[PDB]
Amino acid sequence: GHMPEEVHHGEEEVETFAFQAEIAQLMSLIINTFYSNKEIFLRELISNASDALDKIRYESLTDPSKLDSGKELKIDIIPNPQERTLTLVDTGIGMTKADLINNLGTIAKSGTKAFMEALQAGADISMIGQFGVGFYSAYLVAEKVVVITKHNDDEQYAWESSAGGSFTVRADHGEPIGRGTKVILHLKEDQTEYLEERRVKEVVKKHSQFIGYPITLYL
Ligand SMILES: CC(C)c1cc(C(=O)N2Cc3ccccc3C2)c(O)c(CO)c1O
Repeated sequence: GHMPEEVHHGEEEVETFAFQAEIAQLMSLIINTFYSNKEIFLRELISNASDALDKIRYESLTDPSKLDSGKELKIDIIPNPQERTLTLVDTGIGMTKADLINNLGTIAKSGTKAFMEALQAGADISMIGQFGVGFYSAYLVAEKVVVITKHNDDEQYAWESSAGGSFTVRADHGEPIGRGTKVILHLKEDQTEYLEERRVKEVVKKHSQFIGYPITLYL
């Protein structure tokens, strides 16, 4: 019948960080400018998943136990019309917390910087992947992006950013993906075409027709 009052927790559960300025500049650039072919975002995500799937499979031959979390190497695409989300799940190698904060918030600095310099000298947005930072093209279509990831050597973590100059990371006790990465795009009001059946088939067939892993569409 008492009333305790927990004045201190084990660890801070929600950490907030600022992107390196160059990453923020590119993100502000992406989320605001016009691009005629915004469908390429899905190509960049599928491209990242192929790489994550490749990396766990390379390690799969030297150590067969690294598929403890799942033996199927696949990509799943789930539009959710009533939540305005599109999610891509892969069972690739995933990311540790250290990698997640570092890769998305910090060491992307060089690629984003070189890419912006490239843009002013006449490159276009579709070259973003040749600068290793294709992930940020998600903001062509999303007002908010969430990344859930699970690496064999770490726990599951959730990353989030609405492109306001900062991102958050927290331990995700939500649904366990056993290994890999889940990207959740909260789409802008005008990009709801990517919640429809035909259009998503159209984009995968147009851009990722030669991926060496199965892509499954869930409606
Ligand atoms: C958020 C964005 C950067 C991203 C990361 C991963 C991901 O964990 N990896 C892991 C890994 C290991 C070696 C090369 C490439 C990669 C990608 C991923 O699988 C996807 C799939 O969409 C993503 O979008």
